[PDB]
Formats: sequence, structure tokens, C-alpha cells
Amino acid sequence: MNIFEMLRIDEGLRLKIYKDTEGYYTIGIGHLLTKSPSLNAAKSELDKAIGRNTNGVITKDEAEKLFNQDVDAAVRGILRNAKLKPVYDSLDAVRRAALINMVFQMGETGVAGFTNSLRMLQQKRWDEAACNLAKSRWYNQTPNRAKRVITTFRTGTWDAYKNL
Ligand SMILES: *SCC1=CC(C)(C)N(O)C1(C)C
Ligand SMILES: [Cl-]
Ligand SMILES: [Cl-]
Ligand SMILES: [Cl-]
Repeated sequence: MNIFEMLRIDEGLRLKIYKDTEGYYTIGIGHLLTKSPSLNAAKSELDKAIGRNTNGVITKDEAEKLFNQDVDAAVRGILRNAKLKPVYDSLDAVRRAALINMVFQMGETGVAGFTNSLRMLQQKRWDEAACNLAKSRWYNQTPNRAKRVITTFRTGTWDAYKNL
């Protein structure tokens, strides 16, 4: 298991534009296109992202390319964020992956706002952090995925992902 395999499990793989859990146009492995309710706007973003006239369909290689860029962006974002960097730096590789997962799903600013959870993580108060993380819109809207990510932070193991 690794951050790529983890996010692949959590995000799935779809080669045609689809709506994500929040109802936003997405493609590939959780590649958010736009928050706009316009399918045309989403197709424009897609074409720009891929560099060709796609008309809402991409190949597996293209999906994997956007995925690689998105994972890189999440990591890059964590490192440039004053709140996220110290937490990330303090964690082991498995827990680092859990933090990248959250950033991939909700964005740098979103995760940076989890002030209390971040402090507990920094303090290595694993059970306390896990309890705090669940007190969120995140957990309530995507509980199965949040449970996996939280288990990863609580245990520092890939237990939540090994049978998936
Ligand atoms: S958040 C910690 C916690 C409190 C209580 C309601 C007793 N629980 O079942 C858990 C372990 C979730
Ligand atoms: Cl998804
Ligand atoms: Cl992009
Ligand atoms: Cl879920």
C-alpha cells in the first residue's frame, strides 16, 4: 500500500465525466473539474487539463496523468502551508499518506482549518485525534472513507485498506 493505491481505492476510476459525492463534475481518479453546474464549463476545464478536444471522455493513461499531478499538488500544498507542514514533518510515512488523502479530498485550506485535530496529531495523541477528526462535516458526509483515513491516523498501519 502507498498514497497512490490508497487514493485509487478512495476515489475510484471513471473515464467519463461524472458527479462526485458533492455533485461536482469530476473525471478520472477523483479529478475535480469545476464546482460549476454547467457541463459545458466542466468539458472546457477537461479539455484544458488534457490539452485536447475530449468531449467528456479520457483514456486510462490520461486519468493516471491527472492523478499523478493531483497527488504531487496535494503534497506540494502541504509543504507550502504554514499549518500543515509542521504536522506532516512530524508524522511517519503511513500517517503522512493519511494527511495527503485529506488534502486531496478537501484542499489545503480545508484541512488547514482542522486546528484541534492537527494539534492532537502533532502531539501524537492518536486516539484523541481520531475522536476529534470524526466531529466534522467530512465524516458525516463521507463516513466510510473518513473512517478509513481516521483508522490510518489512529494506528499508523494500512489495516483499513488491505482487504480493498
Ligand atoms: S470520540 C470518542 C468516543 C466517545 C463515545 C461516544 C463513547 N464513543 O463511542 C467513541 C469511542 C466514538
Ligand atoms: Cl470519486
Ligand atoms: Cl489540472
Ligand atoms: Cl464514504
